[PDB]
Parts: sequence; structure tokens; C-alpha cells
Amino acid sequence: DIVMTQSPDSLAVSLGERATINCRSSQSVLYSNNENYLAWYQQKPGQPPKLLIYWASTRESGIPDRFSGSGSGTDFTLTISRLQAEDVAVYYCQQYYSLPRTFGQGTKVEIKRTVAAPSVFIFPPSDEQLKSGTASVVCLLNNFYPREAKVQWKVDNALQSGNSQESVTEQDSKDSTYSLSSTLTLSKADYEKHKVYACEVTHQGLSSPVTKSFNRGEC
Amino acid sequence: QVQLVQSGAEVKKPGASVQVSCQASANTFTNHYIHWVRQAPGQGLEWMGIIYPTGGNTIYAQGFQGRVTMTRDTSLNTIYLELSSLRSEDTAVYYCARDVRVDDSWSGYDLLSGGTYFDYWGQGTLVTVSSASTKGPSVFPLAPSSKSTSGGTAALGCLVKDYFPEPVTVSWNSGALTSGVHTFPAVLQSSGLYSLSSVVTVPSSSLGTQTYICNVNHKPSNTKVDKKVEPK
Amino acid sequence: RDISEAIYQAGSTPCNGVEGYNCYFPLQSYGFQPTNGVGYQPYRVVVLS
Repeated sequence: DIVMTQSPDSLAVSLGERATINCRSSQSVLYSNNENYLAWYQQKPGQPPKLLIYWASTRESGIPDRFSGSGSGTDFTLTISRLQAEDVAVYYCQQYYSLPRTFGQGTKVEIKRTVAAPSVFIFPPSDEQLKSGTASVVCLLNNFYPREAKVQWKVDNALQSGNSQESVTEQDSKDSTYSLSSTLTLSKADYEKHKVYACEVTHQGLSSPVTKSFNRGEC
Repeated sequence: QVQLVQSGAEVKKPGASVQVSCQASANTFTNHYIHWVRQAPGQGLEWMGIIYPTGGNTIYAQGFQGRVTMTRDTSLNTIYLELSSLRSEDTAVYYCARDVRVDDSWSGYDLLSGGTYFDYWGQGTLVTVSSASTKGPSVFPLAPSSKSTSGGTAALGCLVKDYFPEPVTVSWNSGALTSGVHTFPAVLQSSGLYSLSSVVTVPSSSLGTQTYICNVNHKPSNTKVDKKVEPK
Repeated sequence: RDISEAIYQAGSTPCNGVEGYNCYFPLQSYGFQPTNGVGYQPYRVVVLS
């Protein structure tokens, strides 16, 4: 099969820095017209995608030129000079060559994550979800640097997690920073009855996770 | 603008069917192959094969050969695609992004002139997996326990919870607050129902007592919400 | 083209509302004078189709 695959999977330079997104197909991108039937695409969060280049290197209408490059047989390089603000989006190659063809894995353009650790605001929920539900190790973050994110969601005051799940916001803050959310497995009374429930959060320059938690009986 | 760009939305359980529509402008029935495609929330796009709208000739991607139906409804302007034998794992976005038009002097069913690289407006659509825990609006108090509340690092109010209709305008932003909402996502728990942890920033006094509330109206359930979630 | 007074000179920077080195305004003053040479001196003009 054609197998268009991307090289970087994400970009994390500061805005106005210089970069490229690159791809290689498995084989066979030339048709023996020699136009190279491949394209380049983006979609920002919640957008249906659009092309930014087609027929290997013909740019889309109003394309930034710094954010535009070319295909070249099996291998290709989309330019990312002068890393434009609000250009941080899912981006990849696509095979125009034949009917089963696939888009590349949507490599994420982003701003450079600063040293910023998230705020320690997290704890187990208030009474309408803790006492009326479960006093579990609920976790949170605000303005975290996304590049080395971490979180806590465990009983007995562990300051870690394992039986837990989490999600992160867009990198919209000046630190390339994002909000964050998470939750943890514990008994509906036992997570508050234990020595603490953890709620901590960490980021790309955090020396340890922020002290979000509930004390024994404070959950 | 592009009428060939996608439309409509649905929710359906395992073993159900699904539907789609478009319109005969821009990449119309006279102007492209209606090369439908889908993408999961966790992934890049995949082909649902190709359709030629007038006369309705087709090719299917073989990964979906027993799961797919097509329609030459060009009198209604619609390349009205459909699907069958859906699953929870089939829940995905869908789009109608057109082919790059015919590239030669010839005429006919040019189903050798496309692939992944659709070259016209997608507009988007979605089919939600109705295997999940279908339920009404809820706004869980993301505001903190006694160890974390009443300090300058805290945040208050509530976020969307307990329903497969997990999207809601929660964010601790029900007008009792109207700025400083930390965008902590409404991710699904194991039953597909929401488990959101969003909260609104405040002064350290409000962060220990304020009447913060979430506008947690479960969007796929249509019902409104405004539930309070005060710290401490 | 550009019947406007907005900032225009950058896009590598986010172009915040500071009209300086962050992102300049283009439409600077056009004030030629008779104290200048014959080409620096201004023209009053009209055109039609």
C-alpha cells in the first residue's frame, strides 16, 4: 500500500522560529507526467481539515509561504519558517496517488512549552459529587507547560497515580500553557478516610508536582 | 459556502445504521467525485471510498466493504452516503471533502484520479456511539476539598458529568463567573459518560466560599443546566 | 488595497495592539513641500476610466 508517514509527529519551537514538517511514502509517488500526486493539509482544534499545498508544491489560496514547502518523489518537506501565531494545528501529508490512499498521522504544530508548573488548585470534589458520589483522588492543573506533563490520583497520600485517567487543554497561555483535568479509582468513603487523596500536577519545567490534594477527612 | 462540504449529525448503538448529506454547489455533482472519509478523535483520516454522483458508480475501501451504502440523490443535490453494522469503535467524525476534479480532456467515471488527498471543503459531521451511558445534564463540583480551598492557587465551580451527552457549557462559567475558566477537558469515564474537572479562577476569599456555577447543559441531551459548586 | 489604518508589518510576532517594533503601522505621513526639489515637491492629480 502507499503508506504516507510523517517524520516529526509534533513541532515545539517558539513563535517566529524556523522549522519543517517532513514525510516519506513507502514508494511509488511519481506517475511516469511526473507531477508527484501528493498534498499537505492542516486542521486546527475542531476544524474540518483543508489543504495548504497540492500537486506536490502548488500552494493553497492565501497560504503564508513561510508555512509552505514541496513534495519530491517519495519524500517531502513542508516549510515552517517564521512560526506563525494561530498556525499551531494538526498537520500532515496526504497521498493523492490511488484510491485506498491515507493521510499522514496529523503531526501537531505547537508553541514552545515554558518552564511553568501548573497551579495546585486540584482536590477531591465538593459535597454534591464527593459525599453524594465518591471522595476519589480528583486532579487538576492550570497554565501547565505541556511538554513533560504529569498528574497524581492515588489514595494513602501517595503523590502519584496508576488507576487514573486525564486530559489536557489547548496550549493557549503564554508559557505555551494548558489547563488539565484527571480522576482516580478509590472507595467512595475510603479515598477521604485514607491519609490523603492525591490531586497533584506537573509540567515541562516542574521540579515536582504541585501540592494539590485532600487531607484525611478534608476530602 | 461549498455545498459539497458535509452536513448533519447522529448517535447510534452497536449494530445500528447511519446517514449523511451534501449539496450540488462548488464541488457539485457536475464538478467532483464525492470522496467521503472519516476520522476518529484519536487519529488521522481514512477513506470511505469514492462516489461519482451522477449515475452513482462507486469504489469502497476494503476495510469497510460490508459496512457501507451510497446514494446518487442528485435531484436532492445530495451524495447521501450511509453506513451499517456500526460499533462503539466505529464512532468517528465524517466528512464529504471533494476530489480535485478531472485532470484531462476525457469524459466519464474517472475513479483513478483521487486517494487520501481530497482538495475541497470538508465541513465535518459526526456519529456518536450510543453504546455509552446516555443521560441528562450534570455539573460536578470541581471546587476543592478542605486541604486545597481558600488559597490564591485555587479555582471554583463545576464541570460536565455522568452523561454520554458529556459535552456541556460547564467550565464554572454559569454567569456566577464569566472569565478565568481553566479549560480542564470533559473527557469520558469508562462508560463513555463525562468526568470533567474544569474550574474558574478567583481571589483567595472567593476560592473559599464563592457561589460559582457551571452552565453544564448536556449538549447531545439538549437539556439546560446551571448547577452551583461553592468551595469549602 | 488598504483603505485602512491597522497594523500590517509583521506576522512572525503575534501582532498585539502595540503599533511599534512588535508590529508596525504602514500609513506614515505623505507631507511633501515647495521647500523641496522639483521631484520631492508634491503633485495634485486625478485619473479616470
